[PDB]
Parts: sequence; C-alpha cells; structure tokens
Amino acid sequence: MFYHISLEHEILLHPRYFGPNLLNTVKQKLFTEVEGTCTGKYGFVIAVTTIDNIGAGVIQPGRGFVLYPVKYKAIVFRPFKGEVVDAVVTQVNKVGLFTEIGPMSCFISRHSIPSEMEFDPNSNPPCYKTMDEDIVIQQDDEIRLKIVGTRVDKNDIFAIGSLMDDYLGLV
Amino acid sequence: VDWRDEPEPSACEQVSWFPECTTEIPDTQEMSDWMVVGKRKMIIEDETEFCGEELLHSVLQCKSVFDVLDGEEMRRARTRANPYEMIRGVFFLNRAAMKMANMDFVFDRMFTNPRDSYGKPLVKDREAELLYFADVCAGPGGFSEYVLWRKKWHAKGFGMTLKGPNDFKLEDFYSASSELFEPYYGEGGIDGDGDITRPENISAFRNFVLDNTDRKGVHFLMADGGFSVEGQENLQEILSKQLLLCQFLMALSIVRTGGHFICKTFDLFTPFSVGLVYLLYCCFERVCLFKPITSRPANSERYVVCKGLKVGIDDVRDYLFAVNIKLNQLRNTDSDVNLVVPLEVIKGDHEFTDYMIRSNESHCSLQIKALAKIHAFVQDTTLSEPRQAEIRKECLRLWGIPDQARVAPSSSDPKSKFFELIQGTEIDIFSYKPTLLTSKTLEKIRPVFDYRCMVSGSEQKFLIGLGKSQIYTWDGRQSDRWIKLDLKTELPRDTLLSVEIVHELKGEGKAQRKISAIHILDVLVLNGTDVREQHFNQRIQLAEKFVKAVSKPSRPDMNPIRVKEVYRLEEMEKIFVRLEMKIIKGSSGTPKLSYTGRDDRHFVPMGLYIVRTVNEPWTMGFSKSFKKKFFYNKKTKDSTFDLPADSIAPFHICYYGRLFWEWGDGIRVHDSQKPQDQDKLSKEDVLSFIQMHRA
RNA sequence: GAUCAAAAAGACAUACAUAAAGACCAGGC
Ligand SMILES: *P(=O)(O)OP(=O)(O)OP(=O)(O)OC[C@H]1O[C@@H](N2CN(C)c3c2nc(N)[nH]c3=O)[C@H](O)[C@@H]1O
Ligand SMILES: C[S@@+](CC[C@H](N)C(=O)[O-])C[C@H]1O[C@@H](n2cnc3c(N)ncnc32)[C@H](O)[C@@H]1O
Repeated sequence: MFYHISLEHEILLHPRYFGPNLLNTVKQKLFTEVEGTCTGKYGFVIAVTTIDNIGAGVIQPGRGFVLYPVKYKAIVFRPFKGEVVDAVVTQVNKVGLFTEIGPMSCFISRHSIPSEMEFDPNSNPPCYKTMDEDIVIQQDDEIRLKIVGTRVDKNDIFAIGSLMDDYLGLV
Repeated sequence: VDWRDEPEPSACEQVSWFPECTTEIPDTQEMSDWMVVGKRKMIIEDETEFCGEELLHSVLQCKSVFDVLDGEEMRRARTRANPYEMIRGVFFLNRAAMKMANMDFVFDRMFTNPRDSYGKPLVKDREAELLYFADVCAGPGGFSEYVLWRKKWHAKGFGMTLKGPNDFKLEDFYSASSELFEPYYGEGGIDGDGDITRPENISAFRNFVLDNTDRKGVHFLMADGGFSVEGQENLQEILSKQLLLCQFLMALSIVRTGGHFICKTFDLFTPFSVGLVYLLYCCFERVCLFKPITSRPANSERYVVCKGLKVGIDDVRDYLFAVNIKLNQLRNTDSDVNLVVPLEVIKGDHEFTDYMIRSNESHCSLQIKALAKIHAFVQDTTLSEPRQAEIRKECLRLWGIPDQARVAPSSSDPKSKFFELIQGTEIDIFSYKPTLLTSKTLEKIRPVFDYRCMVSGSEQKFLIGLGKSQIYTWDGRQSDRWIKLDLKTELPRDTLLSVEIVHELKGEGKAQRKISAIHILDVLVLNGTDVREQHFNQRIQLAEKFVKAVSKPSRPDMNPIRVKEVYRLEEMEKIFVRLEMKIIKGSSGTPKLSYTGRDDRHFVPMGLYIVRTVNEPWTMGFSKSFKKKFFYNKKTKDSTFDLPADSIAPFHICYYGRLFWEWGDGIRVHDSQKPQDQDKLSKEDVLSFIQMHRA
C-alpha cells in the first residue's frame, strides 16, 4: 500500500559543505540519503514530496558534523498481511515464482499454488502452466497475490504470498 | 632407412588427382550384393590389396619401434624433426585451423570461395547470399574458426560433434564471430549426444541442415573425425572404419549438387576403406588423396578431397545408410562388414586402382623416412631442423595468414567500440527523432515510390554486439549510457544494428504466452563488414541473411532475432490485412490491435515507420507507357530504368528522413476501432493520399 | 586425430589476551 506521511531526519553535514550554498546542500543531501532506503517502521521511501521546515543547525560536540533536523513529506510503501496487490512474476523459479511488487520482492511458495497449476520445465519459456494449459503463469504476467508474511533483512523488506484463495492468480 | 635422402622442405605443395570417373553412379540394383559381411578382422599386416607387402610391413615395423619409447621423449624428437612444426595454430584455437588454411590455399579457395562449373563464384559478398558450410566430428571447431574468420559473417556454419571434453569450444573462437555457428547434436537438437555413427543424430541433423539451406544443402562439408587408439596405432584404420563411412554418408546427405567435401582419413589399405573412396569417386566430378604439410609427416593422417557433387547420388547415400545400420547391428559381434564395393569392381577400374596403389606406396615411403628421422632425433638430441622459422614465414605469407599471436579480444567497452565502428561519422546522426506523420506532414511521403514502410512494436534503439552474450543497447541520446541487453541471445563481435524489442504473444487471454524478440529495423555493420552505404533493401538483404546466420533453432531457450517485414509504401494496404483484434493477457478482456507476423505470433503495434530509400535529387516515377518504375533526376532532368549509384539512400539519409505514423487512441486502422479522433490520420486518409499520388 | 597447467610478497592469517584475581608487606611524594 502507498502512503503519504510526514517524516523527520537529522542531516549531518561535513564541514566542507558550509559556505554559500548551505541550505540548498541540506535539501540535496536529504534527497540523496532517504530516497531508495527502506526501514521496518515505515518501509520503502519512494520519494520526498515536500520539505516542510528546516530546523536550526546544532553543532554536535566533539565532532565536526552539525545536525539540521528536517521535516519532510514522503511517499512510502508498507505491505500488510492479507492485502492483495498486483505483482509480476519476474522469475518463474520451480520452488516458487519470484514476483516484484513495485520495488519490493515477494516470493510465492509452490505449496501455495493450486494443484491444477503443474510446473512445466519443457515449455519453451519456463512456466507453471495449468495442467491442460489454460494459464501459462510465466514471465511478464500480471497476478494477484495475498501477502502472508513480511520480513526485514538489512533494511530491505521481502514478503511471502499465497494463491489459495478464490479470485487470485492470473489477471 | 636413409631419411637424409629427403627433398628440401618447401611451402610449395603438389596435388595429384584421381582421373575423372567415366562410369555411371551405381544404382540400388547394382549395389544390391556389394555389402559383404564376414568375420571381424583385426589384422592389418595382410591388407596388401592396394599396397606392396614390403612397404606395408616396413611402415608397421617403423611405427611399432615407438611402442617401447616414452611419449614425451618421442614428442620432443618429433618437434625437432618436423620442418613444419613452428606453424602450429598461429592466432587460431588449434593447429587444425591451419590445416584448413593450408588446404583452402592448395585447392584454389574452393571452400571459402566455391565456384560453378563455369568458374563463377557461387556466393557474392554484396548479394543477399551466405556461404553455408558444415563441420562434423570437428570439436573444438578449429577448422571452423579459420573459415568463419576468413569469410567474416558472409558465412553460416552448422556443427555436429560428440558431447564431452572434445565438444565445440565456441567461447575460444577469438579470431571469429561464434554467433555465425550453430552446433546441433542429432536427435533432440541441442540436448542430443552428437554421435555421428548413430543414424538418428545423422537424420535429425540432416533434416535440420537441409531446412537451414533453402532445401539445397551446404556448399561444402568438412570432417575431422578421429579418436584415441593409444597402444593400437597400427589398427587405426580398422577401428575408425564406421566413423569414416558415417562422414562420407554425411557428405552425400547434406552437400549440395556442385558442392565440395573434405574428410580426414588415416591408412587406406583395407578393401572396406578403398571401396568407400571408390563410392566418393563415383559421386563427385573430381577426387584426390592429399597430405598437407600442416599434417605431421610421420602419421597416417591424410585428407580425401572431393569437388563437384554429381546429380543422382541418392541410391549411394541410401546404400551407405543401410551399411551403417548393419555395422550398428554387428557391434560387439564376431562378424563385421568387410566390403562395401566388390574387389573385382574396384580392380576393374584400372585408372582408379593405379592411383590408389601409388597414393598408398608414396605415403608409406614418406612415412617410413619420417619415422626413421624421428628415431634418429631420439638417439641424437643435437639434431635439429634449421629452416623451421623460414618455412613458417613463407607458408603464412603464401596462404595469406597474418603473423600475429592469439589474443583474447580485447575487451572493448560498448562506447569506445561504437566510436570505432562509426569511423568518425557525426554522433548527432544517431540522435535524430522521426518526423510524426500528421495531416500537416502527409505531403512529405511524396513521391510514394521513394518510400518503404514497416510496423513498429517498441521504441527504436541502437544495438552493438561485442561477441557472444556481450550485447548492449543505446537510445540514441549522447547523455544515455549503453545498457547490457537482458536477453538470452548471442551476436558476433563488430555488429551494429538499428533495432526495437518486440514481445510476441502466442495464443490469447489466460493461455496467451508472450516472448520478447529482437526486431532489426536497419543495419550499419555486420561482423566488421560495413553496409551503411548500400541501398536500404540491399542493406536489408544483407540483414536478412545475418538473422539466419545468428539463428539457433536447436536452442528454443534463446530469444529470437528477426528482420522487420518491409513493405513498399504503394502496398501499405497489405499491412492492414494483418491487423487483428486479439484478447491479450491482462487487458481485462478488452481486445487490442495486434499485428500478426510470418509465424503464428503477434505483437501490439505502436505505429508505422516510413523510410525514404531514394536520395535527392533522384526520385522514382512510374512509366505508364513502359509499365515499369524509373529514376528521375530533378536537377539534370535525366531518366533511367536502372538504379543510379547516387540515387541510393545510405543509412544516415534513411534514418534522418524517417517518418513515424503513431497508432495511439483515437486512430482508426482496423474496422473494429471506435471512436475516431478527427484531428488524426486514419488508414482511409493515408491510403487515399497514397492512391492519388501513385499516378 | 585435438590438447597437455605450478602451487602467486606468509603478514601473531595480526589486539603481543603472559599480564591469575585476591591478599598482605615494604618504600616513594
Ligand atoms: P595421429 O595421432 O594419427 O598421429 P600424430 O600426428 O599425433 O603423431 P604420433 O601419434 O605421435 O605418431 C605418429 C604415428 O605413429 C603412430 N604411433 C604413435 N605412438 C605413440 C605409437 C605409434 N605407433 C606404434 N606402433 N606405437 C606407438 O606407441 C601414430 O598413430 C601415428 O600414426
Ligand atoms: C581431433 S578432432 C578434429 C579437429 C577439428 N577439425 C578442429 O579443427 O578443431 C576429431 C573429432 O572427431 C570427434 N569424433 C570422434 N568420433 C565421433 C563420432 N562418432 N561422432 C561425432 N564426433 C566424433 C571427436 O570427438 C573429435 O572431436
């Protein structure tokens, strides 16, 4: 799910950045440090919408860096268990299709695939086609999955999905 | 044995041929009793039917003197004793490539530049024709590297060899574009075993080769089959007999009429091996037995070389196919096929027999001297061939082989290699956007005959091939980086193309399967051959052949390369007949406009490119009196029915002058589309304008 | 028939972590 929230940051500026372009450097430093990052509390920071206010810089004692508190509006992506989102199976791996939900990866265990969807290695591009055929379930297809669980390993989040409920699968 | 009475070593080689076979080609009724099955003979000492007994015993004795010697001691003496040993592989992957370089010189370039019976070249590098060849039992394809390097991309090779340590090392073709070669391992294609002796591998390869050659076959076959006979070197002929037969059967299976064949053989003492050479002498205009100086002088290795495959060889092919089935049935039995032609038939041709004996006895005499020379160079380690470096330099000069080391290509980055391939052409030429076709720009497609058109399915990109899977794309803007292409496909080095990426949907809706494919729009450089100044259709003719050259039909896991279907602008009506409304996977059940190709695949079109193929001041008219198109020069007022060289639009004019008719929402090009936007050109508007301006 | 490699500067591969604690005793300013 996509959200629009207000977040904070402390920008530690190396002393070289001082001088004329000081406030501008803080904004440029902010954009580079938060965009693309991910956390467990808020998830993937897609982009900074607006910078509300820049706090007065406070010299940190014993270190050169001076910390500017910053208030900004950002777009974040935070998945939840039970939510259905449209995903593309980048990799039709035999153990499970690998589906990239936007910037976040999601693994759908083969055990969570209806029994009618047999895996077919001999097909030209590999796919878990339905046993007759019906649904190829291969690369570039759009599918509906239910997120069953989430994990955060080294600031990056990944999820596990399932296709057991009705009206899920090929789109 | 006095080995010092040998002629001075030379780069000049002599060829003696068999006479021309004056007998008819044997038929199924004549050959009906020729296959004699007997006891399995593993004795070579009494095979005197085509060589004097004293010479046969002398060469066998001179071979067996080495059975008690250390192989590294023998190899070191041989390296000093052979005048030709310093030739090696030069810059090629092995010394086998240099045998093909040597023999293609000695045989008047008949392999790399084959000729008709009137002496005219069968392949012209400027015309749409490729040199098709095959290379069997040939891993790791050293012979192939020389041919591919010599002809660049103007060639397409087909390979079959046993899977294993001696498979094709296509990665090691440093001097040639490995993308122009296609290994095929018999039954199952890429997943087969490559057993030449097995018939099914021959059959699947046979159907595949004929299909990939417009049902004509290859211009020539090369065959370098052999295996280890360590501690049984005297039995090498008898042990390899089925491999010899299967390589000859392969020649009669896939070489075209007037085509050529070259096969490695060893000794040729047995009536079985001589009967196989007799069948080739019947089936070809000319045959010879030849030992190149790049073959080691003390080994039994020689080549049968056949020129001009006759018409009507089908019965001899189907006979040899039945003999191979019989050999396979007799495997691990006390019985074997001992004759394939009766001795009375072979000896009835006195002219064939007199050549066969003289070829064997001359080879034995030279091999005996060369074996005695190696033995002397084992006993005395101070002996050396002083001329090896001189002879090497002369052979390389004579055969037109550059004296350079084998260097791994160099790794160029795609930007530096693009600047090398464009040869100082202005980079801004690659940044030009197409002119949009609109009611305000419609007049630009006049005169209609100057133009070609093609259906687009993605944005246009440049593509550079650096060899194998080192393929990069670029979107024509100087700010953009070269991006590595994430597709399972292979292209020769020194390749520069104008392309799009098209996903080909198969079926519809849930069952629909879409596969992305490289679609060539135009070509600039093909494996180091510049084609940019050739006429658009002529450039496309070279481009079309290239797609087949890089094709891999045994590899259904690879992403396909295709050339776009090019229409004449006065025939754009033929495009709309291939537009269909299809249910695409994920379109919520809404049909989408789809262009269906030459196969059962379609893509969603984005629009139509219109490309000018005639340069100013020229233009194409239609003469109502002569019912022919003509070129008209607007400056001189001259008219001609032949193509003026200065009327040719080169790549940069074709690219700069291109229009694009986008097919977005509100555009009617198929009768099921509603509603139409009145500010946008329909099919009916563009066809009406074209019809008014055809006359 | 094709082919036929030599062990890559070792860095306490690093914290020198022997430095028990605990105790009493002696001396220094
Ligand atoms: P190729 O394998 O056919 O021959 P090559 O060019 O490699 O030369 P080489 O094997 O070294 O020797 C030349 C010929 O002598 C026979 N040999 C090799 N050898 C080790 C050996 C041979 N003969 C006997 N009786 N005993 C031996 O121990 C080769 O087969 C060549 O004909
Ligand atoms: C030494 S090579 C020839 C070299 C090759 N012409 C080149 O230039 O690289 C002989 C090849 O014959 C192959 N061969 C032997 N028996 C074969 C068989 N029954 N089927 C297919 N290939 C075979 C061997 O595997 C071997 O690779």
